[PDB]
Amino acid sequence: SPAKLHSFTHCGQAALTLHGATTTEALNILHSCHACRIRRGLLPNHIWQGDITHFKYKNTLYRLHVWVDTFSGSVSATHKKRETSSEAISSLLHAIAHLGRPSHINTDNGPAYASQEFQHACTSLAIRHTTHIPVERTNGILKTLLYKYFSDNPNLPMDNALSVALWTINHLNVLTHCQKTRWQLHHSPRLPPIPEAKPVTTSKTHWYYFKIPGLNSRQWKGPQRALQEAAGAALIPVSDTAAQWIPWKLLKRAVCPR
Amino acid sequence: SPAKLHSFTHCGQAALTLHGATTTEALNILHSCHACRKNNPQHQMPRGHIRRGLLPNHIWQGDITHFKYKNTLYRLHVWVDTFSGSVSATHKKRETSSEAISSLLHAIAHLGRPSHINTDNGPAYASQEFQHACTSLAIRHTTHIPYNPTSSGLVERTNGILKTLLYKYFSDNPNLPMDNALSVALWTINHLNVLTHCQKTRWQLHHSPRLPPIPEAKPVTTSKTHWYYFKIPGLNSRQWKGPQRALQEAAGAALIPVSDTAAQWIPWKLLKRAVCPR
Amino acid sequence: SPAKLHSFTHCGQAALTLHGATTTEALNILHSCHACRKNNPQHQMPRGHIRRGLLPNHIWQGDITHFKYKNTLYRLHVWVDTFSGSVSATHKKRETSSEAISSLLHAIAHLGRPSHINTDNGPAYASQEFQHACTSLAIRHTTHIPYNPTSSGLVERTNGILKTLLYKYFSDNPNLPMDNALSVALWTINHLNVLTHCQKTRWQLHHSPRLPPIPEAKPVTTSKTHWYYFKIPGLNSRQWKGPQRALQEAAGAALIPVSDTAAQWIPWKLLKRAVCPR
Amino acid sequence: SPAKLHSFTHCGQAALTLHGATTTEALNILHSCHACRIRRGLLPNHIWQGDITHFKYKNTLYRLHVWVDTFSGSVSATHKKRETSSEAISSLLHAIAHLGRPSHINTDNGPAYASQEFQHACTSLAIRHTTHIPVERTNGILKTLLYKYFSDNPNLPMDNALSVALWTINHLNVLTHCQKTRWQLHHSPRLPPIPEAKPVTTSKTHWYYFKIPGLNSRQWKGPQRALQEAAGAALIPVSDTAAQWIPWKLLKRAVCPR
Amino acid sequence: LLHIRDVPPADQEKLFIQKLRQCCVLFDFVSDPLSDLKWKEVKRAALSEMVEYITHNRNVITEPIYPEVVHMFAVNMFRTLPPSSNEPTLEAAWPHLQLVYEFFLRFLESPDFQPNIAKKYIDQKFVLQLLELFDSEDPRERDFLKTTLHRIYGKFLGLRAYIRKQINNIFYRFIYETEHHNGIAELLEILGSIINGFALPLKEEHKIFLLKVLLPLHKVKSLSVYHPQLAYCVVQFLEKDSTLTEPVVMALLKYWPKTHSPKEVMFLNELEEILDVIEPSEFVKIMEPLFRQLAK
Amino acid sequence: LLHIRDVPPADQEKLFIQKLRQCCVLFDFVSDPLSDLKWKEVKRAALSEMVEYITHNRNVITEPIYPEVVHMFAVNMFRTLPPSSNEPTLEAAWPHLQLVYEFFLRFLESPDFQPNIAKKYIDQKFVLQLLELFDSEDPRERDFLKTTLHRIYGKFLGLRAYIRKQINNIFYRFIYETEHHNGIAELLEILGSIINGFALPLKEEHKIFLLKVLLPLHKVKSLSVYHPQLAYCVVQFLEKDSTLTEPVVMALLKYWPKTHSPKEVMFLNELEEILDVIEPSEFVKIMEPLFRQLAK
DNA sequence: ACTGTGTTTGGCGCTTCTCTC
DNA sequence: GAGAGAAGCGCCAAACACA
DNA sequence: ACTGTGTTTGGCGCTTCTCTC
DNA sequence: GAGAGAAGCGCCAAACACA
Ligand SMILES: [Zn+2]
Ligand SMILES: [Zn+2]
Ligand SMILES: [Zn+2]
Ligand SMILES: [Zn+2]
Repeated sequence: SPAKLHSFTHCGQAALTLHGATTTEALNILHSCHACRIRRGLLPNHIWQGDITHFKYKNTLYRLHVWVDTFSGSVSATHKKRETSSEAISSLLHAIAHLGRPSHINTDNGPAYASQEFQHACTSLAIRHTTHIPVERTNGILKTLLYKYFSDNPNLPMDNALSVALWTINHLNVLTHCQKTRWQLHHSPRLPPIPEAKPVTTSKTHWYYFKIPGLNSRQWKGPQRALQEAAGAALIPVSDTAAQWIPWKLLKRAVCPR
Repeated sequence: SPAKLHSFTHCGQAALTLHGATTTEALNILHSCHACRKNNPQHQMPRGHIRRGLLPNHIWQGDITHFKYKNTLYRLHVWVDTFSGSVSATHKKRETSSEAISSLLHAIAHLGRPSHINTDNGPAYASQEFQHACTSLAIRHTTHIPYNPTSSGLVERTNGILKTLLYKYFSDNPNLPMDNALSVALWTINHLNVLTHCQKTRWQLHHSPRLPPIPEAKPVTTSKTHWYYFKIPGLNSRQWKGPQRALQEAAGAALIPVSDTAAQWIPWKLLKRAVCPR
Repeated sequence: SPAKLHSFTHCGQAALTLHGATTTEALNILHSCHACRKNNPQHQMPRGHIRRGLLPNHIWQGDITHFKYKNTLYRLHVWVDTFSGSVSATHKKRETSSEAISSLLHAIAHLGRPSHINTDNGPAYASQEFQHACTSLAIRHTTHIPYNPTSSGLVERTNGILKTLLYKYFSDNPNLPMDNALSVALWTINHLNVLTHCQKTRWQLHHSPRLPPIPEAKPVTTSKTHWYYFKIPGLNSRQWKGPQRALQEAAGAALIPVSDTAAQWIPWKLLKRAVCPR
Repeated sequence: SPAKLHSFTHCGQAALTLHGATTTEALNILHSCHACRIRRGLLPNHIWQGDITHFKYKNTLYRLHVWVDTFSGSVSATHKKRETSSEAISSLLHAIAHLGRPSHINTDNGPAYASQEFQHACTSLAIRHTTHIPVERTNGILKTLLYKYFSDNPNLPMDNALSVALWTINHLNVLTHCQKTRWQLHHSPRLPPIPEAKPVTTSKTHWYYFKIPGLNSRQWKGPQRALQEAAGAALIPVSDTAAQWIPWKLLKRAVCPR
Repeated sequence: LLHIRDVPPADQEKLFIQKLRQCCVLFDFVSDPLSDLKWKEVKRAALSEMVEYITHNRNVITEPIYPEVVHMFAVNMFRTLPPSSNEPTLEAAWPHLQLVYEFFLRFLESPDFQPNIAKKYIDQKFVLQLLELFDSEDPRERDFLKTTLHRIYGKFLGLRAYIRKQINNIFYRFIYETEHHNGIAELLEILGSIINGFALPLKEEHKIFLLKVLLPLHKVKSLSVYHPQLAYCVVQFLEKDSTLTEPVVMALLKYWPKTHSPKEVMFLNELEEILDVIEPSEFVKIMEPLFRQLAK
Repeated sequence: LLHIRDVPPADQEKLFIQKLRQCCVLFDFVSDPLSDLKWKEVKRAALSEMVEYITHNRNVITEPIYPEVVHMFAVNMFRTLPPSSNEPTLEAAWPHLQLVYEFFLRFLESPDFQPNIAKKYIDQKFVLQLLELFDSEDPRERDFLKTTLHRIYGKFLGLRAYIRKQINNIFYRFIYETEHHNGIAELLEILGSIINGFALPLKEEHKIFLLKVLLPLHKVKSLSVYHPQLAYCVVQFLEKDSTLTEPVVMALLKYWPKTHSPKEVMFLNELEEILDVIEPSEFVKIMEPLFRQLAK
């Protein structure tokens, strides 16, 4: 439900339009809530930018490490209790686990990002590291969302809040220019190249002998064609009326009938 | 006479024809004896397969695992998608409902929101805090049969793969930190490695064009029941129990009255066909 | 570059071609890495088969088994012939060398005199009394690898069959005496039941015309050695050990130096092929 | 060696002739040792005769139960510390485990052999039991052999001695009329019947695909013929030069080539 | 009517035909937000069930199916564009149009689709009408048009140079006559995907294309919105031959705004990649004039 | 010479031939216990290796092999019998003879042996000479002869009635002319094995056989040694037809020694089984005379 | 030398027989 | 009267447990 | 609903290429 | 000059362990 969805994440209105909520229902819910009232890269994972941030807590402090993709804006953030080159390396690796491997990384000078530890981390992955001294918008977005989440519930362990904020700004908020989420824009496949003076052919899938789950039979019944494939299954039309997902233990490759 | 010879010595089939009997009659004599079927550990039942999603982020399986590193016993919480196979994992210090909630939210931030999650009947997955957390996100939570560790085959196999990769890493740098190793393992598994049979990475399947829709399903089950020798899944024994009659039976299990007061669900691996007494 | 990518992440084969590499080169890169072969529990070695006689009463296998009956723990001493499969078995109160000698003499009186007997390395089969008894009859006594319970597969399978028959008997008459049950089981197994693949009873094979003579044999073994990852048969572990070089190797095992001071015999089930470092 | 063989069992001379010993060597060994110097049935296991015997020990007594086959003389004996119908049943079953199932059993009247327990044991196996009141030779043979074995070693547990005596008189002593041991005469197969006006054919054995042990191959190499068969093996001529025993796990049945 | 699957196979295809003709009836959402709701829901359900049915069964497409679906697409999609108003405006008829787009994509990419039956049903007029749609004010429609035109250009072989010349004409018209166009990024992405698939040596038509319609596209005011696609196209183009880079350098060293402006960052970023790729194999022909004009 | 297996296959059979001719040389053990020990050991080793080789390889037997092995058997076995002396006496030439017997048995029971090639190499003279051997004073030789004649009579079809008539003549000669014969138990066992294989209804020749040569065999003095085989033959015979038993009863009720003698137990034991089998299906025709003569 | 195996069990093809149009 | 259902019979791969 | 699975590894066929009579 | 060895490449069944 859009009401609960906003009461939990404080997402935007164009996001709620995607769900059961409609334009005027979204406009009603948005301001009925109290607390609510260029690109340099060329491809996804081409250039990143890495900042740091002090997030003020009433009895302590948090050090946020934030990386942003300069083609979609995909945010990856981690919270630490101190800041060294070890934790910069930890943040970069935790980001690589989420988004992928960047080709070029750019960050500000400092005690970290400038030692030999960080350069040795960046040289084992073939990531070139350029340093410059004087994006800051997404940092503020993430900070305001943290503020809201803490405002509604004060007993949050700071680990749930960061994950919920990352979920909101990566999978829920819709960008205004292209009507795409950051995740959707960041992971949508590119267009395949086109061989010249060569017809671009359709791919032909393989043929399988199959058996029906839950039957205990011992006879492979006819070679068919696989429509769709996934991990640990395959969509096989057992008849010309219905199609079933057959696991890999009940499938055997064959050769075209000719 | 065949029937009294078997009633005395419990000989086989090829012995009862050599004393005067048709082959089918000896087969019936053997298939009817209850002391020879109560004690033979050999049976023949169909094989069951776990439930899998029709599209990414439909069904997830979750688990916890121990890892002994530098005199510390880390708890790895693992959540794996069934359609594509994408994994998420975080290391905690101990097991509690708060840790489960935080790990689930980590997983949601990394992969997306799932419709259904099914885990075992642990002491931190059935708690009221976890139930309230699941209901706060509109996520259905079912469980498995207690003491059947093969109903979570995918997530257990994934625990094995993850620990194998971690051991390969720690073989080279016995001083490598834990979060770095877990992050490198997750990157390797999700982005670099290729699945064996479909020959695509887990990420390519997770972010494939969702344009193919869901095939329609059917909740129609089999309308007849039979008699079954059974074993209680928790404790293993030499001989079968029963026979009894099933109340109902869905693909992969059956409802057998273990006692007279209460029934129980038994998989198609601790059941053996019996003969109808009437 | 493939070699540094694998040296960092330990990715698979289908990943190294997608970064620039021939298939054979990726195969070599994987087959050379020692951290990926020390940790993968999957191996591929030939299967071994026990030694069998060339004619009845040539080789016997012996064993003992427990049986819980009426609050008493009987010790069944079992001796089985390898050519035909004929069994002999006696029930005793406890295990000692005197009991072993008496059981062996029972077996000899029932079946005949064997040339060779091979049993495990027990505390009552290696004693001086048993050795003197065996030498008094011109019977060779060899042993197996310690902690390898599958080198006596025939006699263990026979223990299973014998206990299954005994349980079938005691299901009907819970007051039946022990010697009567053992005698009925022995009669059933040796005279009434038919072997699965040759379709003759054990007795018909044991007392067949010995006219077919012994085929000639050859003690020629393989003249080359290789390198092996190994596991010590007693204790199981996660990762392999080694590699090392074999001193010699006969069909079904190999001689591996477990330590620097002493060597050991390891079967073809706890060995994994390694690459030659030169 | 014949010397040790006699020093252990005190077997006969015609027995030692079968082994490495020759006629005059057997005659020398026989009297160089101190302590040494009709048929009613029609087929093996047709009629038995069962006796009882007191064997005198210097501080106790043994009750020997002895059954004898009245076509070969195969002895089966058991020693007990008392005598009841329970122990008569035990003796009959222990004999059946050794020799086979008799068709007709004959024994003397007494407290046992005449109760309902023994008749109920004999009626569940289809063995008819005839009783008569007044062979005794084999009993004396067995008793004298027990005496000799005790004479050589006094510390025998009476369980080894009985087994060694049964081994000697069943598998070692050669009968004088037919030059056969009791075991050999008792277990040699009878002649198969002969169909009239029908050629008695040779049996044709089956054909197998096989693999070589210890090679790890995955290819079945040619259908051959099995010469001999046993439990857990089969004699297969891999070439026309040598033949090998292939286990059953490496054999697969086939159909004649035609 | 009926579900398309619950009928015997013999007449099954026939019912499909009727379903298509049940979707060619128009319903206008902009005329009023509430009108013919039942018929609109029927159309939506029919489109959803047809797109579901077309991607699970093989050998459903037949000869008397192509022109009917082509006509259905031409009726639902080919239309006059809404009045312009420069967050962007969104088409109010988007549900049914999205369903039609997904149907056409799943149909064109079926493994049973034959690439020789639309040479008499999809002609230059189809391409023209489908290419005049890239001026839509809605971005989702532009994305669908891009991913459809890619499949069309890939599958067909007689419409390639025609589409290239038409795109050249579109570029000329936008750069010179009228400056009101919003699809210059999806077209550029398609162009880059096409450019990456060349062979050696480069044809001269491609050099004319690069020098005449790619480079001058820099001198427009609104280059900032679609700079990444243009830079990607240029860097992907000049890899096939490393000698044909000098004209690009001497053309980029002119359209540079010689005054101070916020538009400099685009030129610096593009020059960064062009210099990174040009450096190997003795490139110092124009390095001195490049650095001279750069110091300014 | 050489081992038979270590030669190339082409000439392999040839060597086998020579080996057979290396076994036809005679060595006499009764002439003196120590003579030509080396040659005797060579003969024994050759026989052992040949019998080992003949039972492990298929398609070794060929056409020019049958008469040679027949001649070898006829040379080693067919001979005059030793002088009679009434523990029994044992042949001193037993090793080589046992080897020859085992060789012949393994050869005749090979699966490659063809039952149509010895119809021109094994004729009535072979049967006569092999059947005159049942008077041997050694029991092992008699056992081997029995188990060989069984295989011969089973495999061949033209020598059956001939062997039966010859056995009838042997029985007549033993019962009447000469009482010195020691093979009347193995012959009776073979006869019983033959008798069990009849069909219905019984031929009249078999009735003549039973009434003329089986029943009178009772009146001999030395019936006690071979009583079991005779009784088994009678009881096995009369099962095929239950009506043809009365002549057996009225013939056994005459040859009974009407005086006191130790030979009564045999007749009582046989009558026990005959009465056990005859009782079903109304048998009281001769019960009164049987019991009358039995009371005596 | 050193070395896993034998039995059970439903399904399935293949041969023989019997009840109906 | 004839061709199809129905019963009999052999054969085989996958499990299982003794340690 | 309740329900085992994914990866490794030597062997083997099948296609392409190169060194010798 | 040509037909045979040699290397490359895909595919597959049997094990194995996480619980
Ligand atoms: Zn709000
Ligand atoms: Zn039973
Ligand atoms: Zn590695
Ligand atoms: Zn002595």
